[PDB]
Amino acid sequence: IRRTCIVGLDMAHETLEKRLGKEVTPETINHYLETLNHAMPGAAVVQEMMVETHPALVDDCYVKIFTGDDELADEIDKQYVINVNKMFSEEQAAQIKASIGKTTWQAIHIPTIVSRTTDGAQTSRWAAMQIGMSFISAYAMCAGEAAVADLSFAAKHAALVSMGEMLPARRARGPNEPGGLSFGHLSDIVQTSRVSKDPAKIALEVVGAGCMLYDQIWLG
Amino acid sequence: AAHSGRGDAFTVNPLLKVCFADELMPFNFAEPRREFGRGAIREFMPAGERSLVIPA
Amino acid sequence: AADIFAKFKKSMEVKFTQEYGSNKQAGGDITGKTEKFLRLGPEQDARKQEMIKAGKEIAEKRGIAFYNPMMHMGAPLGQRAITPYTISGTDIVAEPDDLHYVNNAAMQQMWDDIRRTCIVGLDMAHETLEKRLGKEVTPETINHYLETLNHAMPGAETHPALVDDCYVKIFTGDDELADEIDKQYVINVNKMFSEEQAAQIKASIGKTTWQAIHIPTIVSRTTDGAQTSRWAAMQIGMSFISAYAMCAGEAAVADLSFAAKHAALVSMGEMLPARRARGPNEPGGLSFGHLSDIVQTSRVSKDPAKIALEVVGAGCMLYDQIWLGSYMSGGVGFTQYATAAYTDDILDNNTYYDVDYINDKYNGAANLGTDNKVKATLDVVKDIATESTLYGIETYEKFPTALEDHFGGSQRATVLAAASGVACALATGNANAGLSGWYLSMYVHKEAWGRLGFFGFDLQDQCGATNVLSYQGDEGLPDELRGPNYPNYAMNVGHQGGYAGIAQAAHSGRGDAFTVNPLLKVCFADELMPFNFAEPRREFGRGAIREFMPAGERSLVIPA
Amino acid sequence: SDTVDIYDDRGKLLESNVDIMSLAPTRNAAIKKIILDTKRSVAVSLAGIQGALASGKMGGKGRQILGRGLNYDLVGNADAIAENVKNLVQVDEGDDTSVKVIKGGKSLLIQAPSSRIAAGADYMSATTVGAAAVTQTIIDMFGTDMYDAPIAKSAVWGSYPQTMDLMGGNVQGVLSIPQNNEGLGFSLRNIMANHIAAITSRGAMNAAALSSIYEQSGIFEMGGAVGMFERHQLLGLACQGLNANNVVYDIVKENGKDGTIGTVIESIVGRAVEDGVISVDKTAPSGYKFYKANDVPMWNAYAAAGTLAATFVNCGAGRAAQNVSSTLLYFNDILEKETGLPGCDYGKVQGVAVGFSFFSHSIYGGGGPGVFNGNHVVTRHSRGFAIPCVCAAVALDAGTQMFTIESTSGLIGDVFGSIEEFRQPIKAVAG
Amino acid sequence: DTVDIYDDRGKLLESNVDIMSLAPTRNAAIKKIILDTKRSVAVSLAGIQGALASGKMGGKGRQILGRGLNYDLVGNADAIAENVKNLVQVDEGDDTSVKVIKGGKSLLIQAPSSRIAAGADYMSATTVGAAAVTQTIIDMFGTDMYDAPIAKSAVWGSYPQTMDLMGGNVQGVLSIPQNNEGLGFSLRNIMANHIAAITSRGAMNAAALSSIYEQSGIFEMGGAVGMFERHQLLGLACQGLNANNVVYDIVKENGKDGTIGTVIESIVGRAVEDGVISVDKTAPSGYKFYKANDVPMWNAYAAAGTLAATFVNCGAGRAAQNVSSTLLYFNDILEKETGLPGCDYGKVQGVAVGFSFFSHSIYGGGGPGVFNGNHVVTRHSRGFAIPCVCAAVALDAGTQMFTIESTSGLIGDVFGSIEEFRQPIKAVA
Amino acid sequence: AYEAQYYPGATSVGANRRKHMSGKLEKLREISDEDLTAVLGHRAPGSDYPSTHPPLAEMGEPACSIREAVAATPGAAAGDRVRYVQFADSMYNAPATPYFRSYFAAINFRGVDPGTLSGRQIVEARERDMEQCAKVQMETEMTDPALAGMRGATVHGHSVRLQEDGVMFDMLDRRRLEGGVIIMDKDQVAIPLDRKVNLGKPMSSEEAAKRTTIYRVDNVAFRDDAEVIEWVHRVFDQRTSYGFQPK
Ligand code: F43
Ligand SMILES: C[C@@H](OP(=O)(O)O)[C@H](NC(=O)CCCCCCS)C(=O)O
Ligand SMILES: O=S(=O)(O)CCS
Repeated sequence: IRRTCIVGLDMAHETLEKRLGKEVTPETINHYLETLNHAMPGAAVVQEMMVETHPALVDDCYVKIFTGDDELADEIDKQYVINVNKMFSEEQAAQIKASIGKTTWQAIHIPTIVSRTTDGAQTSRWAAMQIGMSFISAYAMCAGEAAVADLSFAAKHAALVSMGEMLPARRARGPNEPGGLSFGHLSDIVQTSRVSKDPAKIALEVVGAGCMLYDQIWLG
Repeated sequence: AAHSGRGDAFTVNPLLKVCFADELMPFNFAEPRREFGRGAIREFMPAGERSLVIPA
Repeated sequence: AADIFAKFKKSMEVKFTQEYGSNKQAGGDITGKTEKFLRLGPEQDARKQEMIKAGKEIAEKRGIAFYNPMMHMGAPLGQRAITPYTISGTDIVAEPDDLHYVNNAAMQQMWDDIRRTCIVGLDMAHETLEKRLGKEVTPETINHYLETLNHAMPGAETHPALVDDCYVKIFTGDDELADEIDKQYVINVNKMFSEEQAAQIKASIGKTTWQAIHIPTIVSRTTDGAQTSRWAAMQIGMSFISAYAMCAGEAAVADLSFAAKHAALVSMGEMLPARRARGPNEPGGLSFGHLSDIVQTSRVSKDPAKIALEVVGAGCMLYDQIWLGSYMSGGVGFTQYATAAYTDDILDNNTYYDVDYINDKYNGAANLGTDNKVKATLDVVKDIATESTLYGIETYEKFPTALEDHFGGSQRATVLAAASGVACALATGNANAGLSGWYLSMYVHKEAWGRLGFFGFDLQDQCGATNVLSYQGDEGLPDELRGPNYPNYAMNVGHQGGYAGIAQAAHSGRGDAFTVNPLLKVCFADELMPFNFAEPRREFGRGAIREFMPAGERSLVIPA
Repeated sequence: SDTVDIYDDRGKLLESNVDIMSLAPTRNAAIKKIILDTKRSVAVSLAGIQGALASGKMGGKGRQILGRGLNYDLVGNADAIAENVKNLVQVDEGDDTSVKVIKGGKSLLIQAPSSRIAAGADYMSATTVGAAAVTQTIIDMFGTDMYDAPIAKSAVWGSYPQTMDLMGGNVQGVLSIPQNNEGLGFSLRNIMANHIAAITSRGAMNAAALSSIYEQSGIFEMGGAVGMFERHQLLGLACQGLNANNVVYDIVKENGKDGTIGTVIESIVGRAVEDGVISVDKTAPSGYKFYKANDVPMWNAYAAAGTLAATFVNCGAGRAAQNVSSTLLYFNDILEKETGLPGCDYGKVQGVAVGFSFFSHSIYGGGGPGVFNGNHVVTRHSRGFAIPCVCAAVALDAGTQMFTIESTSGLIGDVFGSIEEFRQPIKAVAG
Repeated sequence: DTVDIYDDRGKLLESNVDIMSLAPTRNAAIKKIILDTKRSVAVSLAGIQGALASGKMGGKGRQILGRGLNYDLVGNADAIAENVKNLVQVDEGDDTSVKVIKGGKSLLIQAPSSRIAAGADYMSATTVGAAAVTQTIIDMFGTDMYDAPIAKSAVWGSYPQTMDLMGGNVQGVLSIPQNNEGLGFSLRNIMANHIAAITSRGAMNAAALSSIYEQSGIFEMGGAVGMFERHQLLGLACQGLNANNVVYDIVKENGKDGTIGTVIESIVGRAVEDGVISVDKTAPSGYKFYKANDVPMWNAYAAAGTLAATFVNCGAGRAAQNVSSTLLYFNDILEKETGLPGCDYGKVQGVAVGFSFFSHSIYGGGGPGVFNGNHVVTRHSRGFAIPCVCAAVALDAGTQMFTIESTSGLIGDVFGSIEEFRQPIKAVA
Repeated sequence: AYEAQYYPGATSVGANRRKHMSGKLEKLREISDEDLTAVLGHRAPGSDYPSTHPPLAEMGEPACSIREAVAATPGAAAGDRVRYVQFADSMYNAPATPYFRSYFAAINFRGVDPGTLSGRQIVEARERDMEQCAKVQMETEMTDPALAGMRGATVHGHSVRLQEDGVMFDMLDRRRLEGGVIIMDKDQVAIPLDRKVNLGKPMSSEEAAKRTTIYRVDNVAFRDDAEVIEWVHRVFDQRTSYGFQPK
């Protein structure tokens, strides 16, 4: 829950198509997603003579895209796509596609070790840096230019969905902690409503996970 | 439960609902309580282990 | 110094003129200005070969693209040779990859030790017990209560073997009180320090008694740094209730619950503003003085330059590789903005030369003492800093390998400015004098080479000179107090590591026992920690060799 | 138009038929003056500044800068320091600025002008301007070389801007930094019960009145009183805090010598029935008489008045300040048992009472009632109907608490008790 | 210290106005602007109705399925305005004004100044406006007892679960006080696009209003005590308020074919002529080091030159991007060519360095329009570098991605209807 | 008017720095406009400039006094994209340095966005304006093909020891020696060109040192230049003092 973040791809795509005049086709998205899945676990894609996080210690990191566009999900490499129609029942899938629209989103999960050595504020920063670097590598744009900043600002704020929000000053803790994770987000994280139809079992599973996550961890 | 009895796909955020519909997670979010049970019997393998860098 | 200059030269020899792995760099002239680039690719490192193999294997195992050096634009990493790094002041040779904090266990353990540690004042709790509870506290009672605290704090439902790194100790400025207490729970200021250092520590803490509390490392990893204070408070309350035969439930005992839990609790760090919102015990709130005190190099060495340099090394690592490299930024990392100030002895060579220069011009002003120190003026700062910077520039321009080593301008600027500021604070005994020397070094660097550093390395260095001596509200604090949350320093790398070493030098050159906080110097003056704060730079090297065993590992509760 | 008349601390009439609309924070001139004085007033510890300069014990708990001690006779020159600081903090020669040397020069009292408040979004202008003025005066008057300027600055601005607030600084107001509020509008709360007890010289009714003034001002700031909720809060404040109609003094007088919480409940329910606030909606076969509220806001006002009266009785009877965490809880709970209606604030007062109880009667005692304020996670729940009771309790203590009100709030008592609107909140509010 | 204030057309507004009379704590018009920024709030009736109908409320991506309320808020926006004014107003006939902006889609709620004088800060405006709108919705649209939460969160977002009204539809010019980077920073926490939109993209109006906010927030933070009061007032008068028409004279004279270098020559020529600096020493190579006779005056000249150069560069290029490089390099080459520190003594130059880095790299920030006075990148210059950013954004031509509309459509639409903001220099003068 | 002086320093490095800041540079080669466009790589050679927005005349402008007073650049009236030209300069006596490339671009061209780093120096503007600036930087002595070059990414090599050939290191190998002349065959981001661009004969090492703007103990010691050191000291003293007190 802590290391996971969602960043939209449509605002960055508008930035690329306006500022740079690029064309964002499915093949370029395939190349960019492969680049990003290389760069997200902590590897370099642009410049030279630098370290990189060991692939054995950050193997639990990857990025996938789920989109309310049926076609755009269709001609994208099906290793980086969360298929709504396959995963959800057609009624739930229809509801989800109606809710999100024909927009693409990335499901970023930074390494477990980086989140343990850091806090929950780690996730959006790491994800935005690697998303910007992957854009730079894959779309043949300059290392430093205003378009890169816009992508960073989009990923970091404009199109970021945090698991939790930041808490007030009195609670001496920060973003993406259990205290910012509202009850709706905890309900949506638990995937019993997608898997089963027993309306009571879903609620009981959410209760069982929420009791742990809140009482044991957040309140100690 | 407010929405599960209605058969709704998501409670308040569809992006989180679809984001965690991935099977690569070391944690099974379909059966959270069953995951706790597995963890309690020393049969859950978490990520983030540093055994590669740590001395033996 | 000639000896340090010699070790600098030897480091360049072992780095460029000697072959590492399979880069075929054997032979060469470290004073030569030409080389041929073989373009062997990332497969020249061997360790990088390990990373490539592991990434590919994980790519087949899991089912999605993981790590392909071919997705580096152009050609893969390593079109020029992969030469190693040598930890300053030691001979352990480290690959660049092993110095990334994710790949260095000791590097992680340092932050996991500063994060999980707290110090709770204890006079008020005993005073409340004596006055408003009648249960007179006697050193036997303190012995029993500390025994109760020492294993309850680990949790007693915490696993007996999973929390072995969870203990509590006490240190007191009352000399006669610490004599009776069971020495297994006491940090003795009189025998961990020298006579004058311990005298200053006792004079500054008074007749007070304190606890050094260390919660389990796994607990600190799972939660954030703000769980440390609450875990300590709860265990303290439990120990007070269970060791002094006091009922839990009456109203009067709640006053003691407050007094022992959090009335005299001193946190490592503090709160941060919104953009970087974080709570206590995170690197953004850790002062420069607090980091100077967590490093026990002052306690165990008389050399001021070595003390300042060791503080610089640890500082860069904590504030660049962990704080700015991961929390604020993330990504690949900032390991090479940081290895500049604790690898290859360029900083040590410059700083020892500056020590020689100051002792020659100001009658050994850079030697230990408090009366020989020259008063801090603009003339002294200008003199020392400029000469330092000019010498460092002459060394980069005279040894092309030293220039290639710190290939990015930010590393070179940080090394020069750190040397100049440390020299100025040593000569003058004023931390802000070291700061102003740092900024003058940055200006000389910029005007001499026509390039300073990355796009925004000059932010706090353009803002640097003018804010050193201001007494306006958000501008100006003695360096010892400053930290990553300082308005100028909040968001840039290559500085905060050297800033801590600047403040340490202002007090290291005087033979001071502590920089800003005596409770930290004594709290971490305990050789039981899994990390050795007496010499941190040697610790990072130990981690890079896979010979550091940290705490917080879950191997006992995990399938094998 | 709901109209009451206010009875002063000794039970005398103050003025007849005050419209409760003219009694809200946004309309009463005395309340507005109290808020402004809380916002602008700040106290400087000259003795503390001098000790920090001499010893280097500055910047927070445990800090000490060695080898950089400056020895300035700050306390000896306190009149000159105060004059210069008044010169620096002013906006015009003759505004409402005032700098007074309190208790022999050991500390300063600087109140920034109203212009500094009106031209800034919040209350920290007074703190920052006073601190900067003092630091400037020290630098100018004691000849600090520019390389000692940081030390002279951080003897005042302790460890700021590294820390969000002046951690270890010797300039402090009554309100915390705007970052450290519990929520939107909570800032004007956060004045602990010890300060209110000190300001009113431990006059329990006066302390309750002033505490309710702050709490209802915070409520109005939060947007919790708009229209019918404005009527709700005004009725509650007037009945409970301000002793409207003498309904709380009479209840205390009637349970003067021999009266427990139950007797207070009987008296308050009798008055509610007599005044027609509630009636007998039903009658169960056992003879129980379920009551229905003819005026729900007025019944809540009566419940709050009864809660304050019960705290008065059960904390003056024992002369302990630890009886609120049980008085507020059990009075309202037994009231709902007795009448069939909901307690004060519809259970929120009872919940916050449980908060006081577990946070002050436990091993998680965070301190006695003297530390309670409306700007806390544990005590922020009730809409201003509980904290007045805590302040009254601490004003009614006999010395059974570890912290004497003097020891923690002497300077605040000197600074504010000298102001008429703070020693006699009810008379000023009555206007 | 007496200046003249010239409006953005280069006309003479007021002659000989004393500098101290122009301070935030003394000037009536600046105080009124501060009060209006504190009390005025904007409500998106269209957004409220959309959240009610679709259940899309509470932040980014959030949507409650099955609880949609179908209210025609936009159709009955006038009655909503009347009832919200009835609720918000403390007394009848006071300064409480509510207007329907842009055909019912949005409201302008300006709570009475009594609610400001009777509270610690400005958040009373936001909370009272949200409460009034929620109450009017529940009142006139007959919301069930169990549908109250939905109507509440269609206005309040996720508060109190979140610190601010995330996903709400009521917002003000200033963010919540919990977001400050320090004491007194609240008035500084206004993003550049807000000032660009409020003045309807007028460069020397966006600059003037941004500098007014910056200097108000710096006076509040104890930045002008003693000689620093004059130091900051000179900067404000010269840069923000067009003192003696220096900025506009330079703009005209270096407009057709000017650069950064020509503006530097203009500033140094005016300084040398007015006597603000004179040749102190001449080196053997002929370079003349200059010495600042009037140090605060030289800082004011550097700030005026910085703003003028930003005008010239970002108007020749018509991109708000160039503002960071203009702020850096004007001061940097000024130091190189005169031998004196730049504006605010390297502080403006360093703020330009950081702001150019963060708008040109992967580490955050964004376009020039997302930077404010409270930003950790740009909170360093004492009021002399953010005005240039706001002016540059107002002087862009469709180059930015996060445009003024995208981030501040509601703010622009609502607050562009106050004359004291569209004409900040006229108001101050 | 006020005659600019641009810099202190009596050495040859000071003279070169004043040259670059004032742009009084000498022609050293010719680069064909098609070659310039090809090497930049922002549009097909000899093709119409793309537009990120409509022209200024086509969509009108708001009522700014600055807009009506400042003349929009020719590349802004056409709404061109804001493209870049980036250069990497060698520390081993290259004829230009980042901050002085930036001073060139800032003093000599309208509406540019010069950014300076240690290892690369980027200039951003509308396409036509950037074309002009790149033309000047390429055809003058400011740029040495051996010791400089366009690099839009992987700019590593500014501080690395030169090659025996005499040219800076390039990871992507955009250009190199071919028959005595540095031939460039990739755009500035390593997208190959269909053509070979001949940038001429690289300068001799003695020539580059005689016309470099970087102080070096080998060629022109910064330590021996008292005037630039004095400039640094004066500016720093004023900064520190007036940070203490503006008087
Ligand atoms: C894309 C940027 C712009 C940006 O915002 N960040 C970049 C890239 C980023 C990535 C590179 C990883 C990757 O390839 O994905 C990371 C590691 C940040 C991260 N995501 O973890 C980084 N830089 Ni950068 N970056 C560095 C530096 C530098 C120096 C390099 C100069 C030289 O000649 O090579 C220059 C700027 C300057 O001129 O100083 C630089 C620029 C740049 N830096 C240019 C890439 C330049 C290029 O195309 O060659 N970095 C350094 O100065 C050395 C250390 C190195 C940092 C890695 C480490 O220390 O751990 C790295 C720090
Ligand atoms: C500026 C700010 O970025 P945003 O305003 O969040 O886009 C901030 N970055 C950090 O302070 C800088 C991290 C990167 C440092 C790179 C070397 S300077 C942060 O993460 O909140
Ligand atoms: O290229 S930038 O200088 O902006 C960042 C390097 S870490």
